Amino acid sequence: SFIYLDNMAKSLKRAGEVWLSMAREVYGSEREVRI
Amino acid sequence: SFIYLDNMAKSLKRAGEVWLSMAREVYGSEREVRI
Amino acid sequence: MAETLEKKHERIMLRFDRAYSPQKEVREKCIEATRFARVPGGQWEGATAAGTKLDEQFEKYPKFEINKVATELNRIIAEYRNNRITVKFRPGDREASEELANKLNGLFRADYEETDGGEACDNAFDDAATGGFGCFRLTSMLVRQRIAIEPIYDPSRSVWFDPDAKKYDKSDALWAFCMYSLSPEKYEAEYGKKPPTSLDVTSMTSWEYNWFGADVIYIAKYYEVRKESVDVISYRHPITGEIATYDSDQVEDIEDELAIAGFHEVARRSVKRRRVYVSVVDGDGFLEKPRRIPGEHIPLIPVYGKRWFIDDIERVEGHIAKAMDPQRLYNLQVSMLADTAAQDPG
Amino acid sequence: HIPLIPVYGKRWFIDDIERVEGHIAKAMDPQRLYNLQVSMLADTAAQDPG
Amino acid sequence: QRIAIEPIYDPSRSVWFDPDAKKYDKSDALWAFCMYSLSPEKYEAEYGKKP
Amino acid sequence: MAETLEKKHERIMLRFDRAYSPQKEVREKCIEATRFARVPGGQWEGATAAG
Amino acid sequence: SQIVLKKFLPGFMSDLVLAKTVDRQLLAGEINSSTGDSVSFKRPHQFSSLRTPTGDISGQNKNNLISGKATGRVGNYITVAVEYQQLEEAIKLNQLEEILAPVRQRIVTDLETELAHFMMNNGALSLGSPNTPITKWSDVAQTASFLKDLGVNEGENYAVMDPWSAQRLADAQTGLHASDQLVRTAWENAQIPTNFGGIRALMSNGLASRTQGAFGGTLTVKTQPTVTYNAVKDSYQFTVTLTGATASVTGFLKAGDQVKFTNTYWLQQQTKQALYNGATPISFTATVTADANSDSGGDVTVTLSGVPIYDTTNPQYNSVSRQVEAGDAVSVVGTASQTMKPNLFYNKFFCGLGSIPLPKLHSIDSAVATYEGFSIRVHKYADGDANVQKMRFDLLPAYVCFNPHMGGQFFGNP
Amino acid sequence: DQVKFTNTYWLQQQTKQALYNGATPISFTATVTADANSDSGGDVTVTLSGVPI
Amino acid sequence: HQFSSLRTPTGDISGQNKNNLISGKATGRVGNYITVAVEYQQLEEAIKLNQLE
Repeated sequence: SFIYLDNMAKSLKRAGEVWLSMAREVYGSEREVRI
Repeated sequence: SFIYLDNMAKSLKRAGEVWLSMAREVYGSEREVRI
Repeated sequence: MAETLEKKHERIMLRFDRAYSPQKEVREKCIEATRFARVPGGQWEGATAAGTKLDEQFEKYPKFEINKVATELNRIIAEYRNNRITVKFRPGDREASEELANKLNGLFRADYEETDGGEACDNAFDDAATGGFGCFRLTSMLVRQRIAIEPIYDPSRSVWFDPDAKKYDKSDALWAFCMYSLSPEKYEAEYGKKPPTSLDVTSMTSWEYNWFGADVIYIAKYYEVRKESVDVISYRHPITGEIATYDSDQVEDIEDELAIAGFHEVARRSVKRRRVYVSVVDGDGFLEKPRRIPGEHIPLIPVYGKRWFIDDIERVEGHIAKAMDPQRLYNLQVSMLADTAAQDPG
Repeated sequence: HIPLIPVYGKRWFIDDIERVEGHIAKAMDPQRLYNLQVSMLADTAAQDPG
Repeated sequence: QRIAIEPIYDPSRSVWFDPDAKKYDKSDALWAFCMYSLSPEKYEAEYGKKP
Repeated sequence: MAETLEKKHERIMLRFDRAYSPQKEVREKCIEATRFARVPGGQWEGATAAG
Repeated sequence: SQIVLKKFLPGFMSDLVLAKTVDRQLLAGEINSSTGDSVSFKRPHQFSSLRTPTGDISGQNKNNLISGKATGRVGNYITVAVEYQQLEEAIKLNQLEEILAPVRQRIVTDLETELAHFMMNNGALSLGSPNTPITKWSDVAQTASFLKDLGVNEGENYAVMDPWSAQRLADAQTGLHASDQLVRTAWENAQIPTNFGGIRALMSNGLASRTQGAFGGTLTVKTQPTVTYNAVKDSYQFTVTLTGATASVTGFLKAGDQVKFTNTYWLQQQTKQALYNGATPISFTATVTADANSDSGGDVTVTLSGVPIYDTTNPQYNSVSRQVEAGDAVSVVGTASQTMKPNLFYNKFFCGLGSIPLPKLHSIDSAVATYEGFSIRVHKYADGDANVQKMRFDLLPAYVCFNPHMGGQFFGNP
Repeated sequence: DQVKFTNTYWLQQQTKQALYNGATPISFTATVTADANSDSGGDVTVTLSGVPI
Repeated sequence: HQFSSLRTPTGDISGQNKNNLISGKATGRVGNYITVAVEYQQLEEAIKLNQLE
């Protein structure tokens, strides 16, 4: 089952990339300002 | 017997969600006020 | 320019045909493998009604089924379900990257848990391990806005990509289709009852299967990626950070800014940006007119068991295909021993 | 929500139809062939004792 | 008022869902059915004997 | 608008037929498996009277 | 010469517009096990006024109270049955699914054909000459104008025509002068709009056809019929005998023929005033219900649908100007024995439709098939020791005619 | 070549009703498949496509 | 397939006839090869045949 799990991981990587690209337009950009 | 127990757990999750949805109308909403 | 909507529809139909033509014999094998592994009578399909006259009758051959190819598939599925994996964000070498990573992978967990992420992942992995191809979807729903994860059912006959994409994740794709079945009552509930229902034709299934329900209508979602000119407005109010560039969608009147904390400054630089549109179509026309979705990539995430590129065609394989012949030879051997033994008892 | 909670042993979606499976279906044919073998041995043996 | 959990007997011939639902938990369903058997005496006990 | 209660009943009946038609052969297999596993004479059903 | 495909070739199919338009609300689940084999509805009441200078009604008669009825009954069975040799049937035909497809549509087509026959047999109104087809815009607007003229408001009005007639009307739209959407749609798709002339116009290919029936001679009535309200308060049908016909002809008048009374005119039902068709008054007409032969002496006795009520003790129910009496002159529209496809126009509350559920026969396997809201009971049995299995399909409809004066046939006129 | 039969009409196949293009019914027609020749006596035999069942 | 129906007040078809399963098939056939053939000498290819594609 190793190859199936590796393919699942590499698909989840693309899913995470798509989510990261999509989230900027929904939740807004992040800025590091507290001082 | 692993698949049957996993499916039972994922059914219990939906049962708990339905119970949580129902409980607000029967027992009332909860608010954190003691101070 | 294709000004009319009718001119835009036959182009979509031609693209659908071009995407369906090459990947036709692979999805057949995928569906056959899934059916052979799961459907109770699916191991004898293709010869279900077979027999001889046998003294002016039509007695059929006994066709016993002893499924022995599903044990390893079940073991693999249980192995996955015992140790599930998800997306994790790693920090970088910055003073504040840790908090950013924590916020990002808390938001992702919140999106995953309060939606159908687990069901989608389980279904995709099951389809990939059984037939060889799985998929799930990443959409946005209004709840005031949220990102949602949804499952896709029957990926082998629902998802069709641009035939020019060759990568594993289909990053280099310009359009895609996502088909799903529907009922006449729900078809009338949405859209309108005025126009009759026309459904897409694929001639894909019904291959060795008995069909009884003509109450299914096939509708597809169509995705496009376009490069368009957009005007970015740089509100350069010095207070609380100065450099801030925004697109033309949010305006001082559309969004209640009223120049309270914003200076108009420069608003003439026009730049090309990558945008994605979604539409709902059928065999007749547009059920829903195209609209842009908030992202940059096609939100379809394919899952494969084993994938290779051999001759201008992407080929996939699961865990059932390689053992079809020995199993269906074993079944025939068992049946031919059983009837012969039952012929002459003593 | 609808207050009905379904439970499945194994569930799949194959051709616009949800299909389920338990733990007895896959072994029906061997069992009912074993039964026939036992019966056809028993009567044949009881026919000619000595 | 109280929330109660009750069993369903013979689910295979009693529970029927909207054919448009495809998820495991049938969240995307709009209607459902649930049968149970009854005796004429208990049918008359509740409801009415006239019909 | 289905003002009358009689108009609301045949709609329910049609919905029941629509829900029962597709999931008819799977539940038959489920019931057959349960009967084959539990009922004492259920392993020979279909040929009980043969000679 | 051996290998065959497993998918059948496509065939020919009609269309269903009659069922989707008629009233399927009032008569639905009413003929149950308790009602019996027939059920009836009520009728509205009408009143008349007495005009006196000082308000004294002692001498005159106060309005009486008479109640009418409209009965609906069940029809015959729609049964299709086949037999086969199962060994040759199961050669490559899996699960007998191929028989299912062309039998439900056959049942539906037969039901719709019989419904059209009933509708044109019971309709009373007629317009234009049967010979002339529909070629212009007025040929459709006349139906809506007539229906509005009679005074029907509560409901929706529909008109049905064959495919070719729509094409001729569509060509007129192409020649319009200022409407861009209309001319573009007609030029491209050859589709007329939904509302054509104020009436919901529809197109159908499957439409029942009829023959005229040979007649000859100046017909006239010999005996004054009874058209009092009490006699016809339940059916709106009356019987009349004619003279001046041919010597002896069998099938003198077929079912659906229109008989027109020259000197008796229609009335605006509420105001009780005569109807004027622009240049001539509108004459009364009736429809033949059953086939009538002619005997020696040229006397034809026929039953007509639609009554010219002129009751003298109940003036409030009048619908025609004068009472039909002996010696009146009548005529039959059309030629001797031509056959044509009539075009129908009707109100919503003209004909009803319903279905009676059928229980499963004991100890016989069966199932239910649905097709455009119709439930078909399929039964299978194995009678005979010759390996002859039999399958049959059933359907039991029911019809009702509410008011004969709210529909009928129409053609074009020159 | 196409041969038209004057006194037989097409039928709406499902409803089995005759066809009428206004006031003139549609006539059945066929097509010649192979070349035919006429001999003495004016008799010609030809094979046609489409049949009047 | 095509069928015919019956009309009966009660459904009694005990003494009537029933539709049979008359089966017909449509046969398609192959045609003739379409061939294009050319030839040339080796010397012509060596010294004269350029831009052959």
